Amino acid sequence: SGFRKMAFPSGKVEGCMVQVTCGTTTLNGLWLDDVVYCPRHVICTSEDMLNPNYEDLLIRKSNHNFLVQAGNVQLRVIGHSMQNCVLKLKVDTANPKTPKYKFVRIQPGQTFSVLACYNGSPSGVYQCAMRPNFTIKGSFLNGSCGSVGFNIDYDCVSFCYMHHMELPTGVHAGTDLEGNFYGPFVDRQTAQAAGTDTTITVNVLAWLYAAVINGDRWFLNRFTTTLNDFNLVAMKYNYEPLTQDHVDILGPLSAQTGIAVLDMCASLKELLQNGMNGRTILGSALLEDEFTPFDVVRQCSG
Amino acid sequence: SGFRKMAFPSGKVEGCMVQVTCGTTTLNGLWLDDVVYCPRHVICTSEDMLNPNYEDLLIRKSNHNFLVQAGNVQLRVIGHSMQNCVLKLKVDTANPKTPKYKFVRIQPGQTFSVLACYNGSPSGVYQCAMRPNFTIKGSFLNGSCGSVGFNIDYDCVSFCYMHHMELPTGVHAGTDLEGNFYGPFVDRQTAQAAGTDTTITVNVLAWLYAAVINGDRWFLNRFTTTLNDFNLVAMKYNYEPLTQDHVDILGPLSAQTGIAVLDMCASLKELLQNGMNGRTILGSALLEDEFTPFDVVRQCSG
Ligand SMILES: *S[C@@H]1O[C@@H](CO)[C@H](O)[C@@H](O)[C@@H]1O
Ligand SMILES: *S[C@@H]1O[C@@H](CO)[C@H](O)[C@@H](O)[C@@H]1O
Ligand SMILES: [Cl-]
Repeated sequence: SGFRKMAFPSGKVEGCMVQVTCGTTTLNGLWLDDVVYCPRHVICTSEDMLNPNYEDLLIRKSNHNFLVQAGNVQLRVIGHSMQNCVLKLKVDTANPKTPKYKFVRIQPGQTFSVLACYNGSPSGVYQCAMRPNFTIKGSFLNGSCGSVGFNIDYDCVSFCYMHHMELPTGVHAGTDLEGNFYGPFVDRQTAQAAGTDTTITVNVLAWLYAAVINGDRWFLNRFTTTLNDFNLVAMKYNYEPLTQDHVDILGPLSAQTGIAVLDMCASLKELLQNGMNGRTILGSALLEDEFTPFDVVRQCSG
Repeated sequence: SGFRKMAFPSGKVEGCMVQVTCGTTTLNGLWLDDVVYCPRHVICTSEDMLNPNYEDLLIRKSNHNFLVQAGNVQLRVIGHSMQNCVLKLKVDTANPKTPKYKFVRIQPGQTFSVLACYNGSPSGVYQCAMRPNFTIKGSFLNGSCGSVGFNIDYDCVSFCYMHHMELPTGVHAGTDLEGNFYGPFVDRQTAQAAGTDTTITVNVLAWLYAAVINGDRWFLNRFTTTLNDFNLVAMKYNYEPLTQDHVDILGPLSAQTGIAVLDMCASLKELLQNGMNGRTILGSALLEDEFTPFDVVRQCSG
């Protein structure tokens, strides 16, 4: 019993974290096989971040300018390239701790774990979610850049995120491991703003299902609703619109609990219209949206 | 910027998790040097857990009855003993992945990370706190028993918790790595109840300091208070009494923010008497008490 915001074990990723230093800037990199991946703004000074021409700034750099340190050993850069907003440093040694891995571009609403690093050294791990506006609400300080987000299915690590920037609002923006930013953001120190951050409705419903499984049932009402009717309430409260795909994904949870999906939608509707009246669900006074339906099943079964 | 409930990287502990099987029961063990540590109720059936005589049940067991499997390799038990409520299986091979480690008995109010396992396989990591009533609010399902809680300072892993039981109320109780239970609990399937669970006042104050550091300042009032006066409010709301030691520990945070401790106590007093009025602090509608003063400093500095 009990429900916590659990992150995947981070060991397989700890063994891939390195320190990349270009000039005076040191950030974290990801060493997989014979390639180190890092944010390309490692090649930028302070003046550069205003409006950097990354192509021109890379022309002034050679292999020996990129200092890659794994633990206390130094790595020999035999090649370097730029893929979108990520720099790929080819080293002469394959990482002996490379796990089975793939690069994945996740969708808004999906969850993943973050290993937050500083100078190629792990500091902590936490579970977060890609917000619908393609931002992440994490904990990143200077030097964190190059910190990676990942999932693990069996022995396969799916890297999906690399931290790049902290927006002026305090949220965070990054790329997939191919250097493509999530959202409209660019790796420049300019005026960038996220859109409306909506609540991931399907995740809230999964979390309400977890609550029922764990004993918290007070929110369960005597009513039901329709998908169109519920989506009307969702818009007024800036909730993601619920599709039939979303309903289909919660099937396994609806089966385990004996609670229809539209029945749970009617309980959530009441919670948005009336609030919690000071009560708590799973030790939280807000509706939590950073647990996917797959996360609830995986935690309740493990 | 940003504040998350961060757990220590779990890699050093992942390499120590093994699967112990005695009879039909399989739970997790901790392999350090040439000793495997596991809950002693591994030697118990279902009838036994009612009122087990662990000494008599161990007399019926020999070294070859304890099956210890690390990954896909089997370990040779050359000795076995019982220390309080933990079983120490001496194996013939030292764990090559043993980190620098020590056994620590933490105090109520302290935090630690938990690597939740099942059959010696990691499933997830999360950050929790020893409640003042010596329980922990985690996520443990059958087979989780033997899951360990730890801290990491530099390269030193301080193991402080091993999961043993889930109480009828849904909270969890366990031991230090010397087999001594936290709290009055016993490893029997009997009627055991935790006392009043109070809120860790010093941790809430640390969290309010983190909020200020991150921009959330609305709770900051124009008032102050005294230690005796505040403790009066703490008792009415089942908050831990605040000592001068607690005030001294928050010194570094009071220095960084320029907010006196008794000034922050007066803001918390208002929050307990009036509530949040629907507002949120660091994305939470409740007062969070699972961040120690040392945790806030470590996260804001890392
Ligand atoms: S990580 C991903 O899947 C694994 C199997 O789970 C394969 O071994 C890898 O080659 C692949 O990238
Ligand atoms: S883990 C603890 O401290 C370390 C140093 O940080 C020592 O090396 C260990 O022997 C000790 O148990
Ligand atoms: Cl909350």
